[PDB]
Amino acid sequence: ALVVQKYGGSSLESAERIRNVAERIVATKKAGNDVVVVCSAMGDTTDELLELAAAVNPVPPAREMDMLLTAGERISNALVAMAIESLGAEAQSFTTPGRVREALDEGKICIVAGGSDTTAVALAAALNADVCEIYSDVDGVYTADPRIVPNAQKLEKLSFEEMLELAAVGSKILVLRSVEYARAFNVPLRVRSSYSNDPGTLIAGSMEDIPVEEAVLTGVATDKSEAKVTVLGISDKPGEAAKVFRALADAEINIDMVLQNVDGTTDITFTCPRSDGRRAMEILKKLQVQGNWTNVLYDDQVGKVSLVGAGMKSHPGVTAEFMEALRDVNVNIELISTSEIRISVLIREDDLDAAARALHEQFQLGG
Amino acid sequence: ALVVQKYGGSSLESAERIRNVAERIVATKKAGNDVVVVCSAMGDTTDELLELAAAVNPVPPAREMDMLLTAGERISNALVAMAIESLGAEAQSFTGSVTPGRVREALDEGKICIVGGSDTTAVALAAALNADVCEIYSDVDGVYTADPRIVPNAQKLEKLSFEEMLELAAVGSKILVLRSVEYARAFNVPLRVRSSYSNDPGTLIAGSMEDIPVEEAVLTGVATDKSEAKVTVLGISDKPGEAAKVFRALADAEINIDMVLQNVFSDGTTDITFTCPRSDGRRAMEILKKLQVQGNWTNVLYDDQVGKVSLVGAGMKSHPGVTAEFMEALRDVNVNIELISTSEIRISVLIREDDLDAAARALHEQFQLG
Amino acid sequence: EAVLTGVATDKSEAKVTVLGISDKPGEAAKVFRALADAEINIDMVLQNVFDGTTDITFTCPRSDGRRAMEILKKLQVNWTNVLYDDQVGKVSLVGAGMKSHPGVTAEFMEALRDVNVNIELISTSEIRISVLIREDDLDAAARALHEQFQ
Amino acid sequence: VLTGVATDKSEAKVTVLGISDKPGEAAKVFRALADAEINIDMVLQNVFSDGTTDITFTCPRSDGRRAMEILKKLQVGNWTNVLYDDQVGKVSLVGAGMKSHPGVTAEFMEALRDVNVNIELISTSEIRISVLIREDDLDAAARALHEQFQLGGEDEA
Ligand SMILES: N[C@@H](CCCC[NH3+])C(=O)O
Ligand SMILES: N[C@@H](CCCC[NH3+])C(=O)O
Ligand SMILES: C[C@@H](O)[C@H](N)C(=O)O
Ligand SMILES: C[C@@H](O)[C@H](N)C(=O)O
Ligand SMILES: C[C@@H](O)[C@H](N)C(=O)O
Ligand SMILES: C[C@@H](O)[C@H](N)C(=O)O
Repeated sequence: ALVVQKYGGSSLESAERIRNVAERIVATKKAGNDVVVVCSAMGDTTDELLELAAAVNPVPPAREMDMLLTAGERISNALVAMAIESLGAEAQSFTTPGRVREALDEGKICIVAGGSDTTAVALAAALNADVCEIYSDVDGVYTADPRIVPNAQKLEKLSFEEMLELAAVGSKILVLRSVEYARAFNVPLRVRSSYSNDPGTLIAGSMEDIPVEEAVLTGVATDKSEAKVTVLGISDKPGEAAKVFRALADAEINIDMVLQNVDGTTDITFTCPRSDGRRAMEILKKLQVQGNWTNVLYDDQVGKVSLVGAGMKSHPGVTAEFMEALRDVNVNIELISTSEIRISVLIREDDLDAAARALHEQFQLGG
Repeated sequence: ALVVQKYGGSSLESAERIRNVAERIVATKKAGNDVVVVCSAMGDTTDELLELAAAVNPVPPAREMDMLLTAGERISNALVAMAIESLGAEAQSFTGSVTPGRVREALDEGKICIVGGSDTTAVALAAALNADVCEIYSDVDGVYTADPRIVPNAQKLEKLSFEEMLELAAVGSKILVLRSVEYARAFNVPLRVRSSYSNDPGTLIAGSMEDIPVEEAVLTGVATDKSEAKVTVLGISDKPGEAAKVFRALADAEINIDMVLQNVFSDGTTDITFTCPRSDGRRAMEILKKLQVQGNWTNVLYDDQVGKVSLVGAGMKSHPGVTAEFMEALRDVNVNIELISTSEIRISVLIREDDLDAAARALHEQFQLG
Repeated sequence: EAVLTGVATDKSEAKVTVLGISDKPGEAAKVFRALADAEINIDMVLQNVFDGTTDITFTCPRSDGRRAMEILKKLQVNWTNVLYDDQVGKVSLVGAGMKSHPGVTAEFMEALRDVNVNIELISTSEIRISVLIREDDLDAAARALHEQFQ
Repeated sequence: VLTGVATDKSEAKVTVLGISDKPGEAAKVFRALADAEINIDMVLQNVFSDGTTDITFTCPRSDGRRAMEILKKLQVGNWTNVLYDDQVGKVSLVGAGMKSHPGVTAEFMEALRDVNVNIELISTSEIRISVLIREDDLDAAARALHEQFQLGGEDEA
């Protein structure tokens, strides 16, 4: 077949891990596949390069930042290349599908600078690759975090949107962007470990094409990395919402989730990384003084726990089971977010582990 | 007023030092000069890259080594460019893949240009662009009359000729890479060895010692090498092609030949000695000892406790007394001269490595290089 | 970091809001058990934070709306009100990686400000920005997003 | 980096044979030349056996006869004999960075044997390979090196 592979920085930490990876590359070639590899920079290099750039120049020009991160990845490209060559195979380094295809036809393993994930999925899209393998330190996408849920087990199959949903609400396994391209075209992914014979988790179906039976509850995700900010007493007028998020956008505050429901005024709650929280509060407190909102609140002990599954789309039961599960372990639902295929609640971080267990137990994940 | 500046890895080992280099670059421009800059990789990045290469694929391809070491250099170039830009100057980066043409174009726009070895690239550029100086920055503020650890009252040289610098580099000094100084000599490109950690004007490597007036011609430095082994091949027949057998066989084994010496024939045979890195001494002896069989030579000696001490200076070219003083200095401390070799402006001698420090010390004071 | 692939509209749902649910473990459950047991398949669910009481709103097919009310009405004795809307419309911007590009969410809002359409409800994630508006504002709402984002 | 090839027929060569390999002995030779204002250039001392060695040096041709007379008036010191050659030629390959490229030195010696010129003395370094031959053999030696190293430039010297 034709298989594209992405290796993250962990997998490429040291010469030793670089050989482990080169052994996998060549094994894949030797089984009779065309093989194209996308490499990240070596363990933490990229964000070491982001630190340095920022110390050298607080607002680094994107034109010099492209050189910095490209160069850090090039050392990963060469080192993997030299390693594959040490094991007998031939390598061709690239820093479009039409010229890769030639090298492919010559039988060389093509190594292309990365984001890496999007580079890989794109390349798999353009070449009509049979699969795109993502190699990190995780051997799959589990039904829950096993460090938290003893009965968490490895999925073997998962739809495109199911994964996106998990990727959106906890799972840091793939960059969402790369998965959207995955689904945009019909590019199967699979999550595998650099140090295992295990097939890993196939992310392959569009959930619409899923046979009902296989449309089940998929998994439970956890996120304790976010703060909740709440703005009170916002007049219910066009452009008032634009007032808050234009302010936050200007100060580069990452927004994950915003919720608004309904004195002729409403409230807007949103979620941001904890390190953004403080500057989010500093910004919004200013605007409060000027004839706008009545108060703005801060909370950095929030936790998000979610259930995602194509099976909840057409099944009247799941919300009430979600609810009943948290009730029976005495955790209080503070906020409720949803999509067609996911339920997400905000609670205290200290209740997150207990909640993940309860949902996971209630819905028969883990057999 | 064009000035090429090469910054070593020590000059760029951290963000702080990079910013501090950018200011020096931007200050050099504000002083009315067009500036082109060449950067090594940060600190000990190249060595680290080389170690990682050698772990992954011994004898690795050159088109993967070129890609690996260019990337290390690219990190610095990007960071220095960002730094310069925070100081309000314009920078356009380059790869060798460019020329005088596209550089000189950017220079005329008043852009600071950051552009297959680093020392050689900088000197190459200065040459092509016809620069007033190529400055080599590092953590050493000049070239000295001797190794300061060994000779304690060794002084920074104000100025030095191309060949004097070339000659010192050939027998111990490791400040500039040799081929870059040779490039400077041929294209007549003045070099400045100076510190990026201070304001000291460093040392000028500028004229040809050909054009130093006999009266201004002086003694420049004392240099030391304790990394060589001495191999001697006895009973080589005095006939054309016999020398070639020795060196083809050493070259085919990639043995680095420094200094080779053969003195006049005086049986119908001569002898040949040569120095090599002590790492190579073992392979060199194996190759040579198994060709001793088959009658090519009567014996082959090995000696890895040999030190080399040299005196260089255009001064000795036209002046009869210097070999005499040199030999006399060593005799008066109690060191025996085992081997002698020369160039027009250099005396080199092999002695016991144990006698080496004291030999340099003796030479240094006898010629009052302090 | 991010990508934006399209916009969606929908006028098949109804909105029901249960006001004044006491913020206590199990109370959300009471509203959804009833609905679930009557086989009303629900979609959006929304609650903010808060008498120290709060409110939950959910959407369901309009075909099931009146009947969803009946089940909530006849079993209202622990909530203060339950409203029915049935003229609501949902507009979603679809994409992936919007968290690192907060400008997108700002622009979504500003796009509806400039066509003068009022946002009644909002629920976003890294992959989807959804708002409920008046069903009659849909075509404008949708149009405006296309111009903003292209 | 190979810059050029230089020739020279301006020098005499003189040798002291059987100098005792003992501190001070070289000094005696060169002091005497220095005192007689003889400006030397090359100097070579390599092998010992007798435990004695030889020292050869070069100086301008106009000083050769004086140089050998000074040394002969100091023989038996220790020495077997002093030699004087007024027909020595010197060819040099000039360049840089030759240690890490031992091919160059090998190609130097191959060039001269393929032209059947015998190499009488050798003295090299990282930036120069020099031999002494019959001045007789200069043309052939030079030509041979120009062709071997793709140079044709004498600019080196
Ligand atoms: N169909 C599910 C909806 C779960 C909420 C997510 N849309 C139910 O009736 O409970
Ligand atoms: N001509 C000087 C230098 C010695 C030879 C070095 N090439 C002298 O007579 O001592
Ligand atoms: C001894 C060696 O130099 C010999 N004369 C040759 O030319 O090969
Ligand atoms: C020069 C050499 O022949 C002697 N051993 C000396 O040191 O004088
Ligand atoms: C969600 C709300 O109804 C309440 N906090 C509960 O847990 O049921
Ligand atoms: C945000 C919302 O409360 C407001 N009505 C708006 O449309 O901007």
